[PDB]
Amino acid sequence: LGGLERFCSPGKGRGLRALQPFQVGDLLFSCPAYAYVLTVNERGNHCEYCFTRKEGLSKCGRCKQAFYCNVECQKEDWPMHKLECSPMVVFGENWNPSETVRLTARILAKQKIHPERTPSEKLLAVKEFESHLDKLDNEKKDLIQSDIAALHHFYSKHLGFPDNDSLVVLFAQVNCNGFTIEDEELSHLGSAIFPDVALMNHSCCPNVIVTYKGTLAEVRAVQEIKPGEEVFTSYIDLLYPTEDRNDRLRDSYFFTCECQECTTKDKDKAKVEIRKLSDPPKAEAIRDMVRYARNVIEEFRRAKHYKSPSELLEICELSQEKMSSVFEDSNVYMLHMMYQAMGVCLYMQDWEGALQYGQKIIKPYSKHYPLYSLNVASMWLKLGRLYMGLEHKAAGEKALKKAIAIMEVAHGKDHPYISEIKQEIES
Ligand SMILES: C[S@@+](CC[C@H](N)C(=O)[O-])C[C@H]1O[C@@H](n2cnc3c(N)ncnc32)[C@H](O)[C@@H]1O
Ligand SMILES: [Zn+2]
Ligand SMILES: [Zn+2]
Ligand SMILES: [Zn+2]
Repeated sequence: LGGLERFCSPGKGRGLRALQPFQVGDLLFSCPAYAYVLTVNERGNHCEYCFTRKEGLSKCGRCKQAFYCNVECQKEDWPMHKLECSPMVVFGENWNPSETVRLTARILAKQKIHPERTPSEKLLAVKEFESHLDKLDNEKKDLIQSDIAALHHFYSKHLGFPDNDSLVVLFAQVNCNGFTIEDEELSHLGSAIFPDVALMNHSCCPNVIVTYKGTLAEVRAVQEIKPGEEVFTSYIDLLYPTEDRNDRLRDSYFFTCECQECTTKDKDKAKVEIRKLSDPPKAEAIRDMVRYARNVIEEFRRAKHYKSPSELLEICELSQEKMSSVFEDSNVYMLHMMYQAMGVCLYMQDWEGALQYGQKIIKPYSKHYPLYSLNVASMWLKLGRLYMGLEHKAAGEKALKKAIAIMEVAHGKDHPYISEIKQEIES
């Protein structure tokens, strides 16, 4: 990592700082996955090995639950895939390790195959990851123990297990340092370890964005970075108010952020936009609605697992209409529910409903999110793809170009996603 260095960032543990200028769109560095796993729901849609999306992926003939571009990808994936190939046959319907277990199994396999420092650990090694072991409550430890039991239960034929203490440290490290890989529409693809990328601290006004080229992580400047400046990503969805962001940061990462966004709260008021109405909603009425909104968000998070698509849409409508007594359409809590509703429409292949939702989401998104934001870019892309399918060519092309302009900065001009999107314009 030539023009960067590891340092002690006061109050933030270890960090990464620049030793040379980076301009907007510059590639700071890339980092090959140390370990990674394609999410179960994407099997048969993306190659397990390289994450390429393709119809007609070649199926593993033993387990019938792993798919590849070709024999090369299948062969290359085998050292990792063998941890699950036979167990999936043996266990059948009962094979259900969490994705965290699946990834941690591959970390252990990699440590056996390649004990020495890898090219993904030039500045920070997996073994050096922060765990926050001393901060875990009974709830978190109970979860880690359940994962350790699943790891032993499902992987015992192919993996050597370290002792319980070591596995607790490892799973905690995975929690603190683990990445999720998303596609160009920000759909969940899988989980990965990128040790050098894990070195970067958080800010709610980040100067870099991490994107993915298959299983390769790339890090590009979204603000000008000068020598001596610390390099920050955002660990979280930047849509939400300062309190909401920090509750998540404390809960998952055990810190409170003190960036300019969290210090000033300059953007909080517009995020929680209140209807004028001439006779304004009172302070405690506004307090109560924010509390209810944050509760329905959680209520919905778990509601997905049971309820039907029509049922989920119903509760989006109901909460939307309840909040609209006080909240503007641009209100972040209203945006959240609208965004969930859009996802339900897309699954239902109700393209027109999806589109009507996207159109009400996009302008507020552009306001609340930073200048270059993958959340904004992916919304433009979904919009453009929806317009194109409805044969709204002009509107489609416009929205796709909006996506490209952001993506050229975050993903690089030469990124395969940009070529693909340009081909959707030429077709
Ligand atoms: C992915 S690690 C980042 C590298 C880490 N600081 C280290 O020394 O290994 C995530 C952890 O870094 C720390 N951290 C990251 N950003 C921070 C910030 N802005 N303020 C305080 N601590 C931060 C927290 O302890 C968090 O759990
Ligand atoms: Zn492949
Ligand atoms: Zn198999
Ligand atoms: Zn912040």
